[PDB]
Amino acid sequence: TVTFDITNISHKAIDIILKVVLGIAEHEGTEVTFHSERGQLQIEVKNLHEEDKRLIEQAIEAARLADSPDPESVARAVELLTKVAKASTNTELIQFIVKELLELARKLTDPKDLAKVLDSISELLTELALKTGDPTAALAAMVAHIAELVVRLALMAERTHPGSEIVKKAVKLVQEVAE
Amino acid sequence: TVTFDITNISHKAIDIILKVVLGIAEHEGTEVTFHSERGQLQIEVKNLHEEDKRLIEQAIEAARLADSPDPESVARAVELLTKVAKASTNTELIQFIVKELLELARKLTDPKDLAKVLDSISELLTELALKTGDPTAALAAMVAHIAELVVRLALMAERTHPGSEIVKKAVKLVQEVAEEVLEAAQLMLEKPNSDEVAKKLEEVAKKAIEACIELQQILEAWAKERGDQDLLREVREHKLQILTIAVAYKAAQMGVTVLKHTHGWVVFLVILGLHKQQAEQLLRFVHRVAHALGVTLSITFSGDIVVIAVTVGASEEEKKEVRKIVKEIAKQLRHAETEEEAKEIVQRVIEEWQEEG
Repeated sequence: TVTFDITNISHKAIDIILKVVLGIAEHEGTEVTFHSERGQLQIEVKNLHEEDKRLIEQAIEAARLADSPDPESVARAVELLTKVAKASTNTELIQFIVKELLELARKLTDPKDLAKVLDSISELLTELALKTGDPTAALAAMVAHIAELVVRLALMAERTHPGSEIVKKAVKLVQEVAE
Repeated sequence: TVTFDITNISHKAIDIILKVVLGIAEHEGTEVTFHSERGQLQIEVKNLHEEDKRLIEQAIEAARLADSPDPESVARAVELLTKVAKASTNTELIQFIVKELLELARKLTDPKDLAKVLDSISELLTELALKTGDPTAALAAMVAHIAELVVRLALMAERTHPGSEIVKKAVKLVQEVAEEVLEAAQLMLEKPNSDEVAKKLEEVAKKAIEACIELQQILEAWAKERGDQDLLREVREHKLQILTIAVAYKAAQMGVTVLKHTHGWVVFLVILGLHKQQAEQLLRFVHRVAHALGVTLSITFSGDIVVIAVTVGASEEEKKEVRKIVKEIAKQLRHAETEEEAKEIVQRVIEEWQEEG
């Protein structure tokens, strides 16, 4: 029987975890159980797939990495949380992870952070676009390409700038484009 | 024949009197006839039952009450007007009675007697729902009962202080709930079974639940200085009841079938007929309430069924032994075909609880 011993989990993280595990439970939830004590959390599942077990493990870590003020923790969150979106089959769960990522992206700071942020967004737009089929799909593919050059440019800016202030106008424009 | 007056009663009260007197005739037509002049009134009818008279006579008492500002008189008046609203099928006088109910509450309020006002509202909600088939409006009696329990908390607060801003917080929060549900009653009578009512019934409840969390935590913050184990038991047993009533209410709004049992140390909550969106709501809501209350929760999901159990104030050994039995309970329901079988299985877990607990 699979189980996930958990520590220091937050409200958003419970929300995510409980959402994604119920997201698994409507596919193969033959029997599942979850618990809360000290307001913290526990779970058991009857032997789902290793990649789903890792999806839960990842979602736990990524969700808590989003509560930290540290730009590297935010970066790890912004990538790993997009990997949660990469694993989803439910469009509402994509919206849910998207708005979490949108709030988290609104925290972005400086070029090294920004590159991975917009890169993560660009993957997510791609993963939305490539299967959409409905009339916005063709637009969305090119939109993902349109985000891509901005990443390449933010990276070249990051590589080149000696820390002079002029980068601030650029990252603000990129932040607006990103959000 | 019966003849009536209220000796020079103020003209405003006659607005009630005239409506209720006209309210007697509606089914019978040409054989029923009545008269008035100058605040004196008469009905020429032999066939009418005593209770048909008691609509007018209790309204006469309700008019006598209405001409004085007093919480006891308000409680009686709302009660008597509720007896009128229970006893008679004309909705128009109920609509006006809800306006008077609002007027009385907005002209005066003190918490102790709001219990009967909220009880009266609860019966009105129950009656209106029973007269319209709306399950939310019937279930809203649970929230009205939380509010009545919260008035028991406001009365219980006299154990703590000779009146204080805690009671001020309490009456304001209860007052909001009163005006909100009273407007929900007004809305239901103008737009019965509408989406606007349904969304008002989604909207209101949270403040009651939160206020009950807040006021129980304030009584707990007094109880920890008293140190009396029977009062700490009152904290445990009210806490779990408030959890129970709230989660019963919220779940039942979704149209699922829910079953509730309680044993002072533990609660068993069983749900049948679920859909994914309801599960994702319910399990999250249960956590959102439980975390605010500071209570232990355990849940299982499988198929059309969700099974739930709780523990307030638990020892590390107590929660563990509970976890054994409630995991047994978490197995017991799994194969149930219908809610009568869920009854039979849950009776077998209650009899198993009579073997050990």
